[PDB]
Amino acid sequence: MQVPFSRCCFSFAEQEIPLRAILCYRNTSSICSNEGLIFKLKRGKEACALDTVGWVQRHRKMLRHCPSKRK
Amino acid sequence: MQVPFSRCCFSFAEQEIPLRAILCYRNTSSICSNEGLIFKLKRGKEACALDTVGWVQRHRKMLRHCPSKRK
Repeated sequence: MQVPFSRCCFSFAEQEIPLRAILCYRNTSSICSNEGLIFKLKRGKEACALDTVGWVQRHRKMLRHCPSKRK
Repeated sequence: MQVPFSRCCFSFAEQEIPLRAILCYRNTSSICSNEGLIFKLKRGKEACALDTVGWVQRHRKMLRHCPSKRK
């Protein structure tokens, strides 16, 4: 019965986000990939970041993938 | 510091979803609107549905907007 929505990043973070501010990262859905990465921030906040930009790549290596559930 | 990801529906529910199966709805992000509606189902499941289709409109009227948080 599920037709999940896609997670897309059409606008990206200009300023560097401190690594300590991020919990984990999610990839954008493949249909709208656009080289974006989602960083999950504290208290449920979020930031799209473009994965071709230097700092985003280095931050990605120092984080784990955001967990999901099935309940 | 936030650059939220967009919620987009590029694929939609063909078959009618029972109203009792849905918790609430959310709108797709305006940048990728495409006349889609998101229905939140049980155990965190989800369904994109096209708002020009009859049943989706009638289901929408009998539901409330999905709540969000800020913590």
